[PDB]
Amino acid sequence: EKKLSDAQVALVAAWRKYPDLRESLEEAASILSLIVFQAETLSDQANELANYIRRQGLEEAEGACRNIDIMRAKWVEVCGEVNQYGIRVYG
Amino acid sequence: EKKLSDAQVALVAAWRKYPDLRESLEEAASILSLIVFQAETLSDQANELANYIRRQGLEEAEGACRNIDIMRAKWVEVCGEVNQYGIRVYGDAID
Repeated sequence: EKKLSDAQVALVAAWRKYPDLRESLEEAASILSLIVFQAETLSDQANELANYIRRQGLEEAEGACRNIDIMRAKWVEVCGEVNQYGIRVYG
Repeated sequence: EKKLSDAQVALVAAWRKYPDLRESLEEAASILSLIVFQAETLSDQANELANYIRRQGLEEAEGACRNIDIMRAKWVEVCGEVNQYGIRVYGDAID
């Protein structure tokens, strides 16, 4: 039941309490954001490749395509999703 | 520039200095770790999709395979690569 937002809360809470931690934990926060962004870029790319494969009727890769769907749903549980207003929302 | 290990080390450094942060920041560290694990699991699946495409000779989607290679390379720049002994290694220490 752990979420991306939980980690983000903890990081800012930490250096607001202890300002000497600002430089290192804002950096960690930026690295976490970078990681999430890169992951979601590759995930979308994988999803679109999987969609293409399905449309081509290539049943040999059907297990793989199904795995991409399962993994994408699991990701949204932890990291939510960004809507059209640029807000990251959770279930 | 700055790597996954930098973030990892920063979390630990912080609660070693301020023990009262250990609960919140250990949790954060485990979330970071989970996110990296799920990303890398999906990445490996994406890589095998591309492998399948290329084995079939399906050139229509070759651009997607090149895209996946580029993104995996960029990921490894930041997050390194876990070797067969489960050690995450970076840069020229890979392969």
